[PDB]
Amino acid sequence: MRVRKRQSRRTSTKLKEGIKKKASAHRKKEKKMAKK
Amino acid sequence: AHFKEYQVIGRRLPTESVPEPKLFRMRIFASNEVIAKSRYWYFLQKLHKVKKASGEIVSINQINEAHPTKVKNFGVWVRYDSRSGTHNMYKEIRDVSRVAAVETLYQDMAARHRARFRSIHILKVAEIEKTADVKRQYVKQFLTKDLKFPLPHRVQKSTKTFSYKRPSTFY
Amino acid sequence: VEPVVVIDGKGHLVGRLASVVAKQLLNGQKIVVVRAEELNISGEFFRNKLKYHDFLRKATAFNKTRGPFHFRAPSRIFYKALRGMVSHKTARGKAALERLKVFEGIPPPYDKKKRVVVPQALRVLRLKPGRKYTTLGKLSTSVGWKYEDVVAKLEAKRKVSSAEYYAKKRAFTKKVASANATAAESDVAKQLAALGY
Amino acid sequence: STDSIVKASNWRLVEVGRVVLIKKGQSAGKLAAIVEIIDQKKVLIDGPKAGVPRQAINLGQVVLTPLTFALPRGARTATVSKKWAAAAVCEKWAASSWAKKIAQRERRAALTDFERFQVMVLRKQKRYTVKKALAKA
Amino acid sequence: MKYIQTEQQIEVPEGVTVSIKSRIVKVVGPRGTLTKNLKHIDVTFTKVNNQLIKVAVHNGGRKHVAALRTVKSLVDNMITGVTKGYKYKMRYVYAHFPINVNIVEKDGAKFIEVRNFLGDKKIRNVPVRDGVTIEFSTNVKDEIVLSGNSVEDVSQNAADLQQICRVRNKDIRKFLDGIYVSHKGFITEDL
Amino acid sequence: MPRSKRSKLVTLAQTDKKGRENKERIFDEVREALDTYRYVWVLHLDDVRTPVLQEIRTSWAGSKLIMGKRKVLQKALGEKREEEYKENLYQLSKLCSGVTGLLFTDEDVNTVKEYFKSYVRSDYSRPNTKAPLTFTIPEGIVYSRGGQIPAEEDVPMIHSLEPTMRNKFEIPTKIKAGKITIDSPYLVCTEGEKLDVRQALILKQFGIAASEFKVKVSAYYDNDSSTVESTNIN
RNA sequence: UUUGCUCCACACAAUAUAGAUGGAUACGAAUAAGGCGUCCUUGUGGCGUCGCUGAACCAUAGCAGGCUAGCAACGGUGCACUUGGCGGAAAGGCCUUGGGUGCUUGCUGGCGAAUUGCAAUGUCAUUUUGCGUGGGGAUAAAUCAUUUGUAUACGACUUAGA
RNA sequence: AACUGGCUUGUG
RNA sequence: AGAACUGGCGAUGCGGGAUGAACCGAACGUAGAGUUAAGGUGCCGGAAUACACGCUCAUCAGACACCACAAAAGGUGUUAGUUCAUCUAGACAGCCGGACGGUGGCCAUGGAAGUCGGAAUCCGCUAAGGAGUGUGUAACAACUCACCGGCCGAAUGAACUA
RNA sequence: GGCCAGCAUCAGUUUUGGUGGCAGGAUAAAUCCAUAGGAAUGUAGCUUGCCUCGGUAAGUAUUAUAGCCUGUG
Repeated sequence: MRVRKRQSRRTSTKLKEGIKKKASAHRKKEKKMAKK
Repeated sequence: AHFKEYQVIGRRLPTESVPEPKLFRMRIFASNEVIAKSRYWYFLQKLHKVKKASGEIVSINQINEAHPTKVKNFGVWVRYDSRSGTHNMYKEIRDVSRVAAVETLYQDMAARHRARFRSIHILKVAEIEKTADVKRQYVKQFLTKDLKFPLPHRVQKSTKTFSYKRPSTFY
Repeated sequence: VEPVVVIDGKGHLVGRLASVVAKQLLNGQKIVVVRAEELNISGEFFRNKLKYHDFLRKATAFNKTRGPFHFRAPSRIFYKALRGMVSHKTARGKAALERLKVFEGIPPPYDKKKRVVVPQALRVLRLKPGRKYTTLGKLSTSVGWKYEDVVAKLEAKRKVSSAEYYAKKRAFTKKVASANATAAESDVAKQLAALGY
Repeated sequence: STDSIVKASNWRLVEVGRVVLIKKGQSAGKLAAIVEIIDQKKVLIDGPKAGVPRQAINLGQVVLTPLTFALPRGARTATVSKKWAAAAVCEKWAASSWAKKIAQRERRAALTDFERFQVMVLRKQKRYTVKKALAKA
Repeated sequence: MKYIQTEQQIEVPEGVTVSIKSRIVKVVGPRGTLTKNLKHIDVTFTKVNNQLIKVAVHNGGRKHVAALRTVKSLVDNMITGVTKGYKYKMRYVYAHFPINVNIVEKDGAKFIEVRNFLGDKKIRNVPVRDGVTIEFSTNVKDEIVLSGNSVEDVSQNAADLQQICRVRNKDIRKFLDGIYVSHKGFITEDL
Repeated sequence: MPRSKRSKLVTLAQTDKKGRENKERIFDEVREALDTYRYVWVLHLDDVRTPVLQEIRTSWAGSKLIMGKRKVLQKALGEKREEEYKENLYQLSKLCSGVTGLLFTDEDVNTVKEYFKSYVRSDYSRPNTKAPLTFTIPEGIVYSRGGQIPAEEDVPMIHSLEPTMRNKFEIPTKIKAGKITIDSPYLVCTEGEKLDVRQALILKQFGIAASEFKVKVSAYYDNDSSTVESTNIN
């Protein structure tokens, strides 16, 4: 047909280290909540 | 790795006015000794108030099987803590030995549940003598009279990169 | 082993064939490939066609001429994937690919010569049944290789020619087997069997 | 003539009775027989005569022979040996063309250069005879 | 659950004969013959004797075995289509404009020709497949009958034919006219 | 077959399922009936009407007519000689093959065997049967009776049912204005042929109980004699 | 052609080798199937047999391959001819006729080898070119200048010119 | 002078 | 966001991560040989198209580093489980019969009869049959379940997790 | 008496094969021998049906005209 645009599956490093820093924020928030 | 089954007892240490506590026993599956020991202490700290420092090991014994090459139907009650709360499960095997059955179990749990060795618990093995009280079907169909079946589409694993023959399977 | 190898490409898969080829080229066996209208690729027709239209829409937007050539034809497909498998920019690469010759159908002079296969690339071993495959002749004619009905005609010509040939070879083997088995039960034959021949 | 002429689709079949060759392992060119089936891909065998133990094995490590004899499941090794020698398979196998070929490759690998020159000359002699046998008739 | 062996039975009667090389079938009976390729389906056939044939699969996934039951019913449909033969009956109804319906042959083409549809001038031809015959209904008004051995050919032809008069942009509740199927029977009547 | 199954249709109806409680209940209740009553009759009734059964029950209240599922009736009767409430019951448990159905009386045998020969109703074909009449439907307006009564007083058939006539009943039925018409006459059946299910349905649709109804019996038992009796009367 | 071009012979030279150093040894279709042989009623036929690796089939001794003697056979193989076919997908080869010419390890004899000195790639194949040697063959076009103008930024393009 | 961290999208 | 501790980078190269300030490994003189770490072994690319259990077949899968953001769920794709229910004293599918009387229950209306619609929820025989799911005609009628029962004989089904 | 190499025997380092003798475990467990008991995906044998006249069906039958499981030694 017109075969349309894909998203990649490429790594795109800023999002990797953003994921890691976001992850640590999530786990920090979990520890702040987990006393309750 | 390739597995073994072990017999362990722990004899939690003599304290004064309670010497020789009650020799808590387990049958534990692993490839070697120290892995077996650590799992005994892990289950034991779960099950009652022990620590390794407050406990001590009596003996390790490899449990061989009595009549290995008897084909057996085994049925295993297990638990596992996957990502959710922990939960139970029963599974059924036609196999030769307890140890090989749990080998296949560990891999199948790994497939179907992404289940780790570390987070598996065995409760119990049992062997079923009489047929027709097995609950499952996929073993049950391997119990019928005059059984025959084929190996369709058999393929031969050559070392060479070329063949000059236009191969076939057979049938 | 053979200086010139001649693969038949029927029943085969692209990638697996391509890998074994490329390694055989980089180690030096001059290799030639035929019948590559009748190759196979895994997957269904439509997946493979979606793929290829994606490769087809890739083009250099500032001038469409000079960029990624959407070679339509089957042999050149196979060459494409292989060129991905090789370091085509350098001389080891180029003096590999000058040890490769791809054709469709079978021209001469290889029809009078021996053809082989690969085991470890074939569909019929490697794929589970109940699973689809894609004839590249169908695919490439769907995407603009306008020669498919020709090659089937020529291969049909070849096939009868080879048919008469095999009839001759068969009769010759018939006579020869009768002659040898009749010559057998001689003591020299007994001694050959004693030594394992 | 007015009957249905589908053909039997001859399989080699796994069952209690199938006699089996082994291509890789320790035995690795020896025979045995099934006693028991476990699943699609594992079977429990034993052959005492060639020497092989009883064991479970995976099927892809073995290939089947067309040969079969009757046998009961859950057998013990005395029982299968008795049935085996009653059924006379070793002669049958060794008479089969396959084992001739195995012996041929074995002997050729076991063969001396001196005997290689011998086979060369004897083959030439046979060739002389046969090529006279042809081109005349 | 990876059923190990699945299987079905098909029943050959006395009159009819069947020839099955690899996954090709021919089925021959008194009305005639048919053939069918089934190479895409990956099963096994076996005779036991001459009134019953067994289809089967080993190591079936759900898709594989559902295909097994299907292929049985396909072959049974062929068997019925020889011994009985199949017969599909339609009617061509109008409120204002009578259809002129006809059969023609263009170089041996067996086209089916409709005119005066909804007061049109348009000719519409529909091909006829091999192996199927037409008859306009004698002594029954506004009715046509098809008969054949290939059920698939018959149904495809008639389904095409009612797919031609898919009247468009117009309220179906009003334009009740069209050409449709009365019923799907066999040829025989008696049996 | 974990997914790609059929969805079975769920509703909010009032009636619920019986289960084994009613099964064992009726079992012990007939076993209560056994010693109480004296005369026992096995009743083959294939075509049955709810008002006919209620008519028979309100005819004979001193009798009790019981129907229920077959194999449990065989159970409560006892199928072996070895297991049975009383003796000489297994042999008559053998014969009771059809839709049965049973009676517990203390009255005479003669009155009932002449009763059920006297007792005759009008019912439908109930096919795998004969129907003692043929029906041609004329090539005119079609009516609820189908040519039975005069054409002035019969009412034409409703325009709802006609596609059912085209689909189920295999018949060409063409629709002029609001009544329903046909173009050729249609004979449905003949005498002396086993009626088909579509044939039975068309005479049902006309609403014709042209077939006789009379119950047959095969056998009789008495408790005090403790003996089995075999009687085929229809 | 101070004999220039070309077909073919042998002498030497260079000239290199994406890399010979016994053989690229021919059916097709299918693989939940087939092949080979045989028989018949010739077909989706029957009957037997086979695969389960080419780990094969062919070829294969002689000084890197000699000089010779025979025996058995009229078979095999090489060289150059020559008859007649076949093949167009890039055929550039495959058959086949005839004889001539050798060799024949099918088998038995006789002579020689040495000393390259305990091994040193121990050289033996093919691509390309030139000079020479001696038998043949055949005798051009293009361009620039000029001119045109359907074209023309100058080139180019298209026309004519003994 | 233009995605912190997949930003933004139709539903208080 | 703020503090406190600690470790890395800063002065510092190397292997891998396709490439790289923050990741993983790692004690730098020049050389040889050996063995390995982290990462990997179809080809690029040195290394098993290794062995083996399973699951997956995407009309742009995944090869992710992971809990993490769209996110709680939809889905008649698929495999394995849990808890419940049914049964040769006949499970489920189906085909066949019944599926009633008082009753057309009350207002309500032109018409409302189990189904335009408000509210009631009875007993009778009952194997079973509702003051009555759904098509329905202006009403009525007819048909269907939900419910039983006849033929068949075999295991099946609801919900939930993963 | 310089350059390149080769063979043998030796040493340090190290990789890869063959092969023998020992110890342990439940002094392996198993197989295998005997013995006792048990049961079936019920072997012989018995009963009924078909009959293609021997294969099913359902019963019988605990080794017999196959064998298996368990316990002990």
